[PDB]
Amino acid sequence: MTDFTRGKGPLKNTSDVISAAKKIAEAGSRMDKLGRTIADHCPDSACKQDLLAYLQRIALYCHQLNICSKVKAEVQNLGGELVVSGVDSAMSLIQAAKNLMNAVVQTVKASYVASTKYQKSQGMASLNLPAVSWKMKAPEKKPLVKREKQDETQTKIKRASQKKHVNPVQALSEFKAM
Amino acid sequence: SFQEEKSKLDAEVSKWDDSGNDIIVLAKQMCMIMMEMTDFTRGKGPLKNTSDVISAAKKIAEAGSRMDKLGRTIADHCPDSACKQDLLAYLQRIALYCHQLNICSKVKAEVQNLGGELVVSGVDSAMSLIQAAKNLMNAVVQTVKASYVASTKYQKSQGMASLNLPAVSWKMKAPEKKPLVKREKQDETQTKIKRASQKKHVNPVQALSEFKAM
Amino acid sequence: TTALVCDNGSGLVKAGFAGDDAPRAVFPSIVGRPRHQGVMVGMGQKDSYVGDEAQSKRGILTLKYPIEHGIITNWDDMEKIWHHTFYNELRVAPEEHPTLLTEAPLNPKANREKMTQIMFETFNVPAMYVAIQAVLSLYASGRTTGIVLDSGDGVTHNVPIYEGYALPHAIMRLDLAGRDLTDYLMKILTERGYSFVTTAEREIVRDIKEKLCYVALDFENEMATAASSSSLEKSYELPDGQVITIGNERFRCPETLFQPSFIGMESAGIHETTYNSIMKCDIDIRKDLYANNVMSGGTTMYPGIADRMQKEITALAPSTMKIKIIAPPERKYSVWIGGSILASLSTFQQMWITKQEYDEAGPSIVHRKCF
Amino acid sequence: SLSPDPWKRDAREKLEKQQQMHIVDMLSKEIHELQNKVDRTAEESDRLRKLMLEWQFQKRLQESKQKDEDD
Ligand SMILES: Nc1ncnc2c1ncn2[C@@H]1O[C@H](COP(=O)(O)OP(=O)(O)O)[C@@H](O)[C@H]1O
Ligand SMILES: [Mg+2]
Repeated sequence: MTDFTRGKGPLKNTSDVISAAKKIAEAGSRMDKLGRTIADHCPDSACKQDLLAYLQRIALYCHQLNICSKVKAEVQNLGGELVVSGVDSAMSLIQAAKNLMNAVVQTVKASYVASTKYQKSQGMASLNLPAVSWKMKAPEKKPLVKREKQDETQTKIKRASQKKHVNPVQALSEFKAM
Repeated sequence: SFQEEKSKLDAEVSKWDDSGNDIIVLAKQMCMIMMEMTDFTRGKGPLKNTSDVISAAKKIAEAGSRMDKLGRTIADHCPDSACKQDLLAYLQRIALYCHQLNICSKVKAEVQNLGGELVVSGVDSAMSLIQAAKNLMNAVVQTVKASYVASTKYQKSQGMASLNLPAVSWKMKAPEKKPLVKREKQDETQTKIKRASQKKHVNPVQALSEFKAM
Repeated sequence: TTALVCDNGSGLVKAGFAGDDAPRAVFPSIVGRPRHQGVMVGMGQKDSYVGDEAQSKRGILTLKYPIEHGIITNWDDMEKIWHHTFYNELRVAPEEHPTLLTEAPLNPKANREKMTQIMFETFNVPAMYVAIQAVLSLYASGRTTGIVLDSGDGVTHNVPIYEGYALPHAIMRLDLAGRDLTDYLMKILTERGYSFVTTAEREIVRDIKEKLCYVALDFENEMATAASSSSLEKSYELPDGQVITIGNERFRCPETLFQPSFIGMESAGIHETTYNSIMKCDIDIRKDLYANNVMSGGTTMYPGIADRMQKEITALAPSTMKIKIIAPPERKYSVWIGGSILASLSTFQQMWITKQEYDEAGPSIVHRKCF
Repeated sequence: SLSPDPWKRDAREKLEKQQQMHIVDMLSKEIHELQNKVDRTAEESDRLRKLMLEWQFQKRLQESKQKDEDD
């Protein structure tokens, strides 16, 4: 659905996006169930509190996708596609989708930390903890110096550096099976 | 699973054997008679001439008297509130329309018998009876809805027992969802005089169909 | 079971069940009483008409609005409307349905305290909650960061929100909405010889505005093209068959939103009201607030209002940045849709105002919880 | 699943509408079957009477509803 804006993906029109909205939202409910089981067995600590913070956000984003997609569906039938002929109505659902994914990435890392930290702890038995089925990659080494280029000479106004936002593909690619 | 849901028919079809003991069934019969009289205007119903309209008017007037009696006896036991006043108002309206129907029907019958059929040969004579009938039907629909609301509001009070209250034997379906966005058309270039949209009136067939039985 | 969601505004009343996608009852918020002598026996018993039935009998009634400028002024008529929507519109018993109410920001405290008292004492609901209209518009937009411009029938206000956090010190409320545009149109129409003075005739003028008025991209240039030719003329047919004609008044009426000095108000236009609200926020979040500019309410339904706002903002903001305007097709029901999302939410089921808490705290419980 | 969703309610409404649109066909078939039997029984008159009344009211409602889709 992110690639739908550029029009180079499997989706072709607005109705495809609406169908994709239900699928990602329905998968959100199962993610909430999986995460909450670990939190209940984890003893109260900083990791458990962080884990439950994101599970609050998953419920809000998932519920928004269900109701908002239904509204976009009814508007399509009444006024025709020419009402939604512009792609502007599409980014309403796309914005909530990437908002949900940011919380999903965060709760995966929080769930992993609690599993590894309290792997031996009582109550974690008979559970599919990520600590027994996945491993973390060591983070990449930082550059010792930012190499200068010749493009800064052309620009007469020095601006602040753009903040680097993590890509969910790269955030999940660091997981490796045992 | 198709076989066991035939109880919906049996529950629904069993409401028609009361013989004028329930509000909703009497109102439905009223509605059928009024629909027949209305369709007489186009000459596409059981009524073929004026005398049929006179007989239908007498029948619907008698039904109106029975409905007024039932409304009064259901309104007496309700404690004074905002719902009771509406019920009394529509009961008075029903009484007035029933009396008008009776007297006008008798006068039309006398005129037809005296001056012959050619005096009432034009259909313009029967419009008065049709107008009175539809006014009575609107009043009856309003009083049925008001009676249901009053009965469901005060069904736990004393004296409400031994009454076939419509809130006990009938249930009201929830209203349908409004359209989110107004339908767009090409009327802007088809006509060049914008006009206020005519307000849709409640068809008495629909407002009564939304009652469901258990 | 199902929780009612009632959004009562100055002009219209919206109600329905939480979790749905559209309201189940939309009727005008007027109460009319007869003003003529009754001569036919039995036809004068009814003394008050509420909602749609009052609108069909304008000819023999005096219409009044219980709510003006987002403030309830007639508490006797307001209870009449709330009873109409619970029994004659939704056909539900309030005793087993918690309800959600809405109210504009920067509103007197006594408004919501007395609203809560009626719900618990008169209709006997199990729980309730009062929310902010501008906040609920963000729920329906699928966003958590943006500035909401809500303009209804009585009040226009701006609320900036960043990452789910509100900035109360940057909220601007302006008492100028559709009802003030209707009054200006009646005065303006007298130049052509048309007079509408009756309250029933104000409903006619309101319908004229909704079908013929629009916002001009450039007011000064449009006025030049109005006088030279007659290509902007359109005709409207009155209920009695009379035909009226509108010239430059089509775009003069909605222009007072950007030039409030037409009505005599000293305040600034809605274009630079939003800019002032943005500039009162922190410098770091102004980038995400210039984009994600959400419009809501029926007053923002004029053709070309979104394009006009973008042009005016771009002339004020720095040229390096980008300004976006979000105008959903269903923005007339955005407030209600957000209310349905919030009421049916799983995580929200713990912050209702139960009747037990009202017993030990009274109406003042709403300030500490509802906010 | 986490929260009530409008799609399930929409499916319920569609199923209810289809059930209501098939029960009338069942009623019409029952009327046709009891009408065409030459033999008559005492415990059949009341049933058949209520059946024509219900069918006639349903047909009137359908005819009134159909016109609302036009102008
Ligand atoms: N299509 C339209 N064009 C212009 N003005 C409109 C339009 N629709 C509604 N309005 C005006 O905006 C108001 C919309 O009211 P609404 O936003 O539904 O609730 P509230 O009463 O809370 O404002 C109405 O009073 C009406 O005068
Ligand atoms: Mg509003």
